[PDB]
Amino acid sequence: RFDLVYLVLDKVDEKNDRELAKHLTNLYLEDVLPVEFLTMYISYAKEHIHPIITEAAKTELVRAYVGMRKTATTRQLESMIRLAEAHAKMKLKNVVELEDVQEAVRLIRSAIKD
Amino acid sequence: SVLAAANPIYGRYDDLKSPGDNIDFQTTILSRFDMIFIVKDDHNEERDISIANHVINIHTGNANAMQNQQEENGSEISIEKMKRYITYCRLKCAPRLSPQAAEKLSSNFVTIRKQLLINELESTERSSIPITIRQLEAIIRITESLAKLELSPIAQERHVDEAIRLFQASTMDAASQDPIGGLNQASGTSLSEIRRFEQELKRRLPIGWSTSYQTLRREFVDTHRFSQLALDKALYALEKHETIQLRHQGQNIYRSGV
Amino acid sequence: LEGGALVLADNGICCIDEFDKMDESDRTAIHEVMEQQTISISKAGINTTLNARTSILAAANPLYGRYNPRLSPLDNINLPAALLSRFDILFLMLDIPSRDDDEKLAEHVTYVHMHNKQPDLDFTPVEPSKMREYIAYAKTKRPVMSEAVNDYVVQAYIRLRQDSKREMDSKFSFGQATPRTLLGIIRLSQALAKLRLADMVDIDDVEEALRLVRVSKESLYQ
Amino acid sequence: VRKDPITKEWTLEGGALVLADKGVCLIDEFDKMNDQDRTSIHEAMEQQSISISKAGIVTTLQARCSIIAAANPNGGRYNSTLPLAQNVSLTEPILSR
Amino acid sequence: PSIYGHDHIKKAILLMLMGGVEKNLENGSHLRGDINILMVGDPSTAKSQLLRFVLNTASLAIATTGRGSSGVGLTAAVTTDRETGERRLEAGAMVLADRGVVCIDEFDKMTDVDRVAIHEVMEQQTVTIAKAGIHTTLNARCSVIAAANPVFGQYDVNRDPHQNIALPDSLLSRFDLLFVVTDDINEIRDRSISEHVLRTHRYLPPGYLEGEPVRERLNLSLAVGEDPKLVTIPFLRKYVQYAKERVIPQLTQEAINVIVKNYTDLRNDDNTKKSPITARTLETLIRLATAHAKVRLSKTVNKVDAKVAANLLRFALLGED
DNA sequence: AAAAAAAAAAAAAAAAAAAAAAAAAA
DNA sequence: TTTTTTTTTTTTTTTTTTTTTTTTTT
Ligand SMILES: Nc1ncnc2c1ncn2[C@@H]1O[C@H](COP(=O)(O)OP(=O)(O)OP(=O)(O)O)[C@@H](O)[C@H]1O
Ligand SMILES: [Mg+2]
Repeated sequence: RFDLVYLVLDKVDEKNDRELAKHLTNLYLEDVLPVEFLTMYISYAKEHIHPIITEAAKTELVRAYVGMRKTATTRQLESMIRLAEAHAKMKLKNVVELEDVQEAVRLIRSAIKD
Repeated sequence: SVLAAANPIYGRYDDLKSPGDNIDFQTTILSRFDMIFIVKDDHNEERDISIANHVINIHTGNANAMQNQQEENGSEISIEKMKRYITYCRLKCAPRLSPQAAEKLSSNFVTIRKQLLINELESTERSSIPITIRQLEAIIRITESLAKLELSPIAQERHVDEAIRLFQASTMDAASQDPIGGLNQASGTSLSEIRRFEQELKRRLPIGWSTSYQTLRREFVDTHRFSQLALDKALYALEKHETIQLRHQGQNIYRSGV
Repeated sequence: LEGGALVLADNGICCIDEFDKMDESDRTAIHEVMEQQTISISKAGINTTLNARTSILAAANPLYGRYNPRLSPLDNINLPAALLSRFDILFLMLDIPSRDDDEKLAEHVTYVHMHNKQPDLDFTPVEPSKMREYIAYAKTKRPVMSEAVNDYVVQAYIRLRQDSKREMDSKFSFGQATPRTLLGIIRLSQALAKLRLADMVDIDDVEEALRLVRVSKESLYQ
Repeated sequence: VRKDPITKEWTLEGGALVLADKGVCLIDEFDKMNDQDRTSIHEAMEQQSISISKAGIVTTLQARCSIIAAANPNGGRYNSTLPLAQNVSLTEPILSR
Repeated sequence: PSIYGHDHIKKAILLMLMGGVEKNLENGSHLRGDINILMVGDPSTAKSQLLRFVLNTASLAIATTGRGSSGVGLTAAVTTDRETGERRLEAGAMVLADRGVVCIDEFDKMTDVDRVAIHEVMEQQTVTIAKAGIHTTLNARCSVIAAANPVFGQYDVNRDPHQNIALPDSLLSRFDLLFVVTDDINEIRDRSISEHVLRTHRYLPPGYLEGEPVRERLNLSLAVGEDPKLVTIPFLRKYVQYAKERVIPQLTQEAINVIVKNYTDLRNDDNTKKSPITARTLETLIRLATAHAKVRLSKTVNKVDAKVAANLLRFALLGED
């Protein structure tokens, strides 16, 4: 019943281990990030904005679900719709289009990859 | 004093299984009981008819019409009279043993404690009913209790014999369950040697005529077939009511049937 | 509002004896302190968070007696793996019978009983007030690090991880190394630098810290 | 056994077998029952009395009650090719009563 | 004198009666001078008839049973003083026996919540009370003799010792001498012990006739005036009192030499003992040597004391007798 | 001014016994 | 799987005493 499930993996890789240790030590070494803009943007998007769905989302969503059914339960499509409509709330809009559904399906299939 | 009653596991004693699998009381509690009675039903017809008549007389009213008479004449006393006798005896007398009573009790303790060793060595498992020093003190107490009845100031061999017999009836009988067969590690070779010896004995001795334990030992052991446990094999064959009979003070072994 | 012992010792040491028998209710607090060091308070309508920065010194008792040729250290004690991972250092002191050591131990113990004074030796007992004075003065000191020193730490950590990938064996070692091990390496180098040195930390300080950690790790067999 | 709210002394309170003195106690689904609860009626079924020794109270009550019980066989259904002892879980001490 | 055998346990009880010398050490510490004995054995082995004797012969003794005791009943209980009105503390079994002995029977049948408290008293010899605004430390310096039974009805030699005893290891480490006693069937032993028991059961108090019940009532005459060789019990009591109050022996080097060699020999051997050997065995040797030195009415610990202590502990741990 | 009557003042609490649930295992 | 194990949860106040100090009441 969880909408997204992520698996975090830790493999012994020389590149990854060195890169992690490098920035950890750099943080310990003493020498584009908004502070509170996120809270206000989140409140604005959550309290005023309500997107809708158009047939452009219909055409992509139905065929994407069918292609995923070429063991995807019906929960999967209602998960794609929620993610697409949440992406539509971002990059402030008032309606969904192809970009939002593409991002949603990419996210939910990268989740499947793990 | 403690008087206790209980049932075994599974309800009935189930003489087919081991005594250790039938009594759930540990050795710690069972050593504090002077007398233990294991009660079983034998399902005999004569006893069943006697008990049925006795019980029907109770229900039909014929009980009282008899009992008063005996309570009148010389054979029974009322509850109150027996209560007063008990309190008088307990508040008046406290007997003591005699030198010969101690000698007779020590030998009985040695005998009943030796027997347990042979039983435990044969069954290669510890006894569920234990025999300890408390079992000697119990027999001493029973002897003095028997002496107390007659208001006697000394306990003698007459009371010692009855106390010993009561102990044999109560606790030694429970300890000596004598399992016919448990199919355990003990007598493991006997699981086949019993049938082997039975066949060898029934082919040697036809349905008539007799033999002796002396010969059945010497000749059947010269071939090194002795097991030291053939004492009860003859009795087990006797239990079949056909294979073996013992006569003439146990010397003569008679073949009686198939 | 009554604070606990964990809260009571701020910038101090909490000595938890018989940690095996202590209940999961306290295990929750032990888990949370090592994570954030800020104790959340009871639900009696106050909603209070209290500072609890403290260091932990735990003494353990292995399950059912002594060390067991059971290979897993997790089998020796009840403590979860996650709880043990947060600990900076683990020390196993197993009692192995050796004919030489017993003689000196018995002599040392019996000298104290014959004469109440401890056995005189070339070793000099430093005066305890000097102990406290030096410890406090070291605590007040604030080290600092350099970019060159921490570069060798990366090589040390990658060597340790490349060992740990094959270090997974039947008996020795506890799981695999984690970035928390790298963090604890620097954390232990802090104290060894504060001990006598100041300003930038020496390179040999990291070697000393690594040696102490490695001896503690090798204590699993011993 | 309960503590009296007023007197504050341990006292005895009734039960199902005592509420049905000179009556009938009915026990549906008598085989789907704990053994410790089932064994409590052994004294009441035959001796028609209840004995309590708890918290300084040593008393004997009276329960002249009749029991009609209903049960299900093992497997939910009766095998007519088997004897009774292998169609039920109850032992002899409770079957005799 | 009414117990047949158990010579080594009777020696251990005597060494308990004359305790060791307590050493007060820096950091606010004290090395305990009490000897604690545990007896595990088979049913009907005269374990409970020695605790009763210790109750009578000792100067101070408190009796306890496992199942009929509680933690608040052993350490202390918060009560009220009716006459004046304050709230106060009432002593329990352990603290009432300060400089005395506590005899516990059915020790294994005690509940776990009950068994933790006795642990602390066995370790620190002090009780901590922090209830109802009464924050106090109470002194309890008592010697513990205990009797228990194995997990099964009887001791099993085919199973490891820890399986036979249900007690935890932490509790078991706090006893100086653990005696495992077993009843073995042998005809000569039975003939001797039965004779002894039958001789005991034929004793008549002076002034009583045969068959006369004992009148243990005194007829309300409470008092008349209101204020091989064996020794009589009051003389033994005087001896124990005099030894405890008049001699304080000190350890010597030549005894230490024997103690260290015994400890080193015992530690490094493959014999399977009924209890593990640890660094606290040396303290047990020292305490037993001090007690034996007190028995001799001497102010120094000699080699013979070390030999006797070594023999006693070898019998206890190994049974090599 | 001198009698008879009528309330305040409580406080206190741990320590043990019995019964029903919600987690552990031969 | 049915056995043992385990926490745990209200259980509490109904009573006291004679002074000492207040209001009514002839
Ligand atoms: N060696 C002995 N000498 C004399 N009497 C003995 C001896 N051993 C046992 N007894 C007798 O056995 C009886 C029971 O002994 P006791 O009560 O001391 O046993 P126990 O070890 O406490 O038993 P339990 O395990 O049942 O608690 C007493 O009458 C006691 O006199
Ligand atoms: Mg006893």
